[PDB]
Amino acid sequence: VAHNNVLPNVHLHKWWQRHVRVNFSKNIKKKKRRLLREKRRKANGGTPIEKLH
Amino acid sequence: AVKKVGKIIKKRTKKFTRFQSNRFMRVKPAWRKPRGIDCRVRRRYKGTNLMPSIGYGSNKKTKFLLPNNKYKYVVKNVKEMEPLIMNHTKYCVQIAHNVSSKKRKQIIERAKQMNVSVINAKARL
Amino acid sequence: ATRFKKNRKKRGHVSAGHGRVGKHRKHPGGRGKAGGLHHMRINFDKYHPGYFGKVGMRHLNLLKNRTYCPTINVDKLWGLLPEEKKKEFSENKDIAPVIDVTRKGYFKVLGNGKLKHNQPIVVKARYFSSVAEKKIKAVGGQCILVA
Amino acid sequence: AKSKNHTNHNQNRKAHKNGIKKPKKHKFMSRKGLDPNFFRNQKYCLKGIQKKKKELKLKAKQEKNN
Amino acid sequence: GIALKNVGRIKKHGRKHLVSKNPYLRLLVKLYNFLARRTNANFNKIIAKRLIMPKRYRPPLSLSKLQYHMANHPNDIAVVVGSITDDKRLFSLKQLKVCALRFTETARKRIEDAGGECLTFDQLALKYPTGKKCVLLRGPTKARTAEKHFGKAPGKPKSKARPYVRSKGRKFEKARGRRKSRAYKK
RNA sequence: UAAAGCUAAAUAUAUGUAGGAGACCGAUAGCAAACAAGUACCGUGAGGGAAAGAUGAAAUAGUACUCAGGAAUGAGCAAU
RNA sequence: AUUUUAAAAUUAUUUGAAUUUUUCUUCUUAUAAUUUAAGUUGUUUCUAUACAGUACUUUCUUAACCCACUCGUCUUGAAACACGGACCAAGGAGUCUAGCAAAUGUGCAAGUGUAUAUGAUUCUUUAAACAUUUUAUACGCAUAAUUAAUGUAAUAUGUCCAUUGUAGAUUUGUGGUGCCCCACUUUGCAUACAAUACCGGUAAGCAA
RNA sequence: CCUAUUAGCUGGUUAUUUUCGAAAGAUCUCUCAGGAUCGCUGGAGUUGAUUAAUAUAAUUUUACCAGGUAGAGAUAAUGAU
RNA sequence: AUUUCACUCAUAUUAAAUAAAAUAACUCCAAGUGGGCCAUUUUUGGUAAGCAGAACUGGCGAUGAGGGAUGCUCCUAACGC
RNA sequence: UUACCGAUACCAAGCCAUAAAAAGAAAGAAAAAAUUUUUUUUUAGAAUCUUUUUAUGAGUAGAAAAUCGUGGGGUUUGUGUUGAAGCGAAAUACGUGAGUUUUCGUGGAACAUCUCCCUAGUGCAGAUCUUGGUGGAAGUAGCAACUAUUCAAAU
Ligand SMILES: [Mg+2]
Ligand SMILES: [Mg+2]
Ligand SMILES: [Mg+2]
Ligand SMILES: [Mg+2]
Ligand SMILES: [Mg+2]
Ligand SMILES: [Mg+2]
Ligand SMILES: [Mg+2]
Ligand SMILES: [Mg+2]
Ligand SMILES: [Mg+2]
Ligand SMILES: [Mg+2]
Ligand SMILES: [Mg+2]
Ligand SMILES: [Mg+2]
Ligand SMILES: [Mg+2]
Ligand SMILES: [Mg+2]
Ligand SMILES: [Mg+2]
Ligand SMILES: [Mg+2]
Ligand SMILES: [Mg+2]
Ligand SMILES: [Mg+2]
Ligand SMILES: [Mg+2]
Ligand SMILES: [Mg+2]
Ligand SMILES: [Mg+2]
Ligand SMILES: [Mg+2]
Ligand SMILES: [Mg+2]
Ligand SMILES: [Mg+2]
Ligand SMILES: [Mg+2]
Ligand SMILES: [Mg+2]
Ligand SMILES: [Mg+2]
Ligand SMILES: [Mg+2]
Ligand SMILES: [Mg+2]
Ligand SMILES: [Mg+2]
Ligand SMILES: [Mg+2]
Ligand SMILES: [Mg+2]
Ligand SMILES: [Mg+2]
Repeated sequence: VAHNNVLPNVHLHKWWQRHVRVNFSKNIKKKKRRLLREKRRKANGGTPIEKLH
Repeated sequence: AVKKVGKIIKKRTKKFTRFQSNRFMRVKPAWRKPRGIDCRVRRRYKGTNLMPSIGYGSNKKTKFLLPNNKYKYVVKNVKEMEPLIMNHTKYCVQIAHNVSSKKRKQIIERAKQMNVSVINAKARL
Repeated sequence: ATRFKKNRKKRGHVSAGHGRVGKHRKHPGGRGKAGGLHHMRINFDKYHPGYFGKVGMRHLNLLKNRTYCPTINVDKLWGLLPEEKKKEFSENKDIAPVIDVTRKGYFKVLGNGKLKHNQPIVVKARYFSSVAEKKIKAVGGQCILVA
Repeated sequence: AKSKNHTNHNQNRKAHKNGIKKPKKHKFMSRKGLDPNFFRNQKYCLKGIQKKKKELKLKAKQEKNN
Repeated sequence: GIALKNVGRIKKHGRKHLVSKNPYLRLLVKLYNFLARRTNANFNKIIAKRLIMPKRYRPPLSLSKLQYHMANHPNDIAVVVGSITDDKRLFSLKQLKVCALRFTETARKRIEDAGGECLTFDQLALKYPTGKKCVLLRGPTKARTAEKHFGKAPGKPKSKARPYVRSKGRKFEKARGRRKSRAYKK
C-alpha cells in the first residue's frame, strides 16, 4: 500500500466466481406471482383469499 | 522548395516518407513518428529523413484554395447544390463517385445554368 | 467507456507509461497489507497512527437494541411546530404547547442553543440532560418523564 | 557488488529550483507554555477592559432609543 | 539563445471558461461579461468571475446567517452567487430583499411570507446595472467534510486531520500512536 | 418441556427435452466439430485428437461437331 | 463605412517680427495644392489574334556536386567482435467486477436515497416505461461528541439574540488627479493569525 | 486433473501534431538486481498583482558580528633536532 | 503588559543601488526516479593506472549545428519554415 | 600589419504556431467597363467568435490538450443494373501530419451519414511470437555394402 487511503479489507480469497448470481428476472417473477394469486380468486368464487390476524 | 504561382505559396511539395520504408517492404511509406533510443532520425542527424513540424503551415488567407482559386464542395444530388446560388464566385463543385450517369447529366446541366464550374465534368462520358 | 481511457493515448509508445528501467512487474512489494511493521512502516505510521495493539474490555453478546437512543437539542424544539401554529402562541400569553418528542422518534433531549425569552413550553421525553432541563425551567416551562 | 555510498552533487540545484523559502512572518504567536503568572494577569486586565467597553456600548444603546 | 524563464511566456493559474452546459447559465455568463467589459465597475467583474467557479466554491447560505449579515443594512439588497436554505433554529424573520442563484422551497416561502422578495440575476442586471446599494456575500467555503482530511498528515505532531477508517470504536485505530500507554501519543 | 415419527407453499437448477429472443461471433472468428466430427489418424494402455463452406437465375443449359496426336492435350471457319 | 485623421514637409500667393544679411535664413502668427507624410507605382513587349504543339503545369526515370554506419533493447556508454530479426499475409497485449477516495457535471437540500415488495384500462417491442398503501415512526448515510467502562453530553434567560481583536471583498458620505486610482468617513463576506467561553476523559484541591 | 499454481527475474507492449519537463541524493527496511517515505515533475483550483508599486532576489553598498584554513614560528608553550 | 485619545515621522522621485520583480502565495490528486559517469580547481589510499573514495561549479546522460582529419564529455554556440 | 573566407548563433523583412494584450453584442455604397442610359465584382457581424499588436519555439523517463481512422446502436438525410463494396494503376487535387477526395480498369450486390450523440474483443516491424504460403543456397550435396554381365528374338 502506498498513499493516503483507507486500509484494504476485501473478502475475495476463495473461489468466488462459482457462486455469483445476477438477477435478470425480478419483474417476470412478480408478474408470474400476481397471475397465480389472481387465478386463486376465480376458483374461490367470491370468498376472499386472505385471513384475519 | 518554395512554390508560388500568384498569391498562393506552398512551403514544400515532397512528401514525408517513413524511415526505413525504402529498405523493408513490410514498412509502409505513411509517416510515423520515430520513437526508441538510438534512431538518428529522432536525433536530427544530417543526411537522413526530415521530420514534419508546424513551421511548414500555410497562410490562413489561402489555406484551402485550389489552383482555380476557389473552394471545393462535393454534391450528391440536385437539391444539395442550391446553396451555391448566393456564393458562386468563391466555390466550385465536384460530383461524388457513386452517382449514376443519368443523375450526373442533370447535375451538370444545372451547374451550367447557375454559372458555377464543375471540376470533373468529363467522367462517365 | 473505453473511448475516454488514458491507455489509448500511449498506444504508439513502447513502455505504456511505466518506464524503461523500472518495469511493471507483478507484486514487487508483497500482497495486500503484507509488509507493514517491516518495510511499509512509514506509511502506516504517518497515515494510520494507532493501528497496532489492543485496548479495552470485551462485550461477549452485545444486543444493540438495548441502548438505542436518538437525541434532539433545544435549538430545534420550536421548529417542530408549523409556522401558523408557532405564530399564535406568541400573541396569546395564557396557553403553552405540550410536545411529545417520542412521537417523532427522539428519545433524549439535549441542551445546546437558546430558547425564546418568556415563552413557556412543556416537553415529554424519556431522558433529559441537566442543562436542557434548566433551560426549559428558565423560560417558564416544565419537563415530564414518560416510558 | 560495490557501489556508490554518498554524494550531494545536484542537491542545491534542486534546492534552488523552487527557491529558498522563508517563514511566513505572522503577527501573533501562541502563548501556550510561556511565562505563567504574567499572562493570567493579562487575561484579568483584558476582561476588565472588555467589561468597561461593553458597559458603555450597552449604555449608548439605552439612551439613543430614549 | 536568450536567458528567460518559462521562455518569454506568462503563466495564469485558474479556470478560464464555463464547464457547465446549462443554456440559461451560458446566457447569464454572456450578459455579465458584456456588463463587466463596457462598464468596468469592479462589481460586475467579480460577479462575472464568481458564476464561473465550480460547485465547491459556491456554498449555500442559511437564512439566519443572511439575516445576521444584513442587520445594519436595512432597505439594501444582498447578492449571493449560491443557494440559500432554511433554518429551523430561527423563530422569526424580518423583511429582506435578496438576489440569489437558487432558493429552496421552504426558504422561498418564509421570505415571501414576511413581505420580502426573491430576485434572479437578470432582474438585478435590469435594476442595478452598477450595483448601487448592493452587498456581496459568500457562504462558508471550508466547512465541507472533505477539507477535514487535508493539511498535515494525521500522525505529524499536533495535527487536526481526520483519518480514513472503516468505522469508529475502541477497536479501530486507538492503540499505538494515540496514547502514552502504547509506546507514544501522536 | 430433550433422549420416538409424518407433513404442502414461498427457494435452486454449467443435466436431458421443447419453445422464444439479443447494441453477441461471422469460416485462423464462433462449441473441438457450419461438411459421412469425438470422425480420419497416434499410443500396449490409462488417453490424445485435426484439416476441410461459395459455378450459374436455370445444367430439365456441365461443353455437341471438325482437325492434329498412340494418348493426355491443344486449335478452330464450329458451340451453351 | 468615418485615427491613410491630425500634425510634418514641399510649392506659389500672403498678415507681421527677427537675425544668420540670405535663389534650402528662421518663427504653420491666412488661404490652395502636393508628398519627402499616410508599408509600390507606371509605360512598352511577349504568352497571342491560342484551345494542347517540341511551349506552360504535373508525375515518374536516370545523371552530376555536397552529405549519409543496422533497426529494436538493457546500459554511464551501441555501427559494434552484445542479444532478436531469411521474406509476405492474417492474428496478437492495462481489460472486467467488488470496495474507498479526489476532481468535475447534474438534482434536491437539514435532509436525502422509493430497498425487498405491491398496483395499474403495463403486456410484439415491454426483461422497458409509469405509480406508492385510502400532527403520516422499514432501513442506510448525514444532522454530536467523548470515554476501557457504569455513562455523561456543547455561551445562558439577562436578549429572536446570533463571543472578542488585527488585516481584508462589497456598500455609504465629502475632497484630488485621470466609471478607475488616491486622502479621510461608513459597513465589515470568505479567509489567515490569535484570544475567550463551554462539552467528554485525566491530574490537582475539597468532598454526603 | 487441483491449474491460466507462484516468480523482487529475461523478452514484448500497435495513429498524428502541439505544450510543460525529471532522477541517478537522503531516512528506515532478513536491506544491497526490491520497497515505503522526503526531494525533483505534470494537471486542477482559489487567493492576490495588473497603480514603472509593494511582496520578492544563487547581486552589490553602508553598519555590525563569528572563525583558526593558506602563510608564519622555532630564542613564545608542547613534541622533534 | 495591554485599551483608548491627542499631537507628528521622507514619499510626485519612492527612509542606500539595481531588477522582461506578481512568470507571485497556497491547497489538492498523481506519474517517473532512488546502478550514474566526465572536465578545470581543492583533496584521501596506492609505485602507478582509461584504479578506488570525497568537495564547489559546469556538463554528458536526455542534444542536434560550425571547428579540432577521425572521436558520447574539448572550443564557438544551443535548434519553427 | 592589413585584407579575405567561414554556423541551425547575431541583425532586417515575410509566413506557421504558443503565450499575453488593445477592442467589438444601438449597420452604410465603392470602383471599372460601356452613349445622363445598361454591365461585372463586392455590399461582412458565428463570443472557445471577428479584426489588429508584441515576445517566444531543444528534449529521453513522464504528464496533458486538440485532431485522424475501424466493427456495432439511436436520431437526421442520402447513394445503387443508366452498376455497390472490394481490388490494380494513378491525380495541374487538399492538409505541417495521421489521412480525405476524385479518374481509368476490373467487379457483380449492396453501401453510407461530418447533424448531434451512445458503445467496444478499436489502430503492429519486432515478442528464438501463433497459423498459412514462399525464397537464396541449387540443377548443388548426392542416387558406393551384397564379385558380373553379353548376343539374338517377341511384345
Ligand atoms: Mg503537399
Ligand atoms: Mg542514449
Ligand atoms: Mg515519450
Ligand atoms: Mg521494457
Ligand atoms: Mg529562438
Ligand atoms: Mg419432535
Ligand atoms: Mg440465435
Ligand atoms: Mg473452427
Ligand atoms: Mg536488468
Ligand atoms: Mg538511463
Ligand atoms: Mg557493462
Ligand atoms: Mg543500438
Ligand atoms: Mg569490437
Ligand atoms: Mg540477453
Ligand atoms: Mg538469429
Ligand atoms: Mg462529488
Ligand atoms: Mg454501515
Ligand atoms: Mg457536570
Ligand atoms: Mg450529611
Ligand atoms: Mg504459468
Ligand atoms: Mg522547455
Ligand atoms: Mg534498479
Ligand atoms: Mg552539447
Ligand atoms: Mg587531431
Ligand atoms: Mg580571416
Ligand atoms: Mg519543444
Ligand atoms: Mg466487434
Ligand atoms: Mg466503408
Ligand atoms: Mg486487440
Ligand atoms: Mg493486424
Ligand atoms: Mg507482421
Ligand atoms: Mg527451405
Ligand atoms: Mg553431383
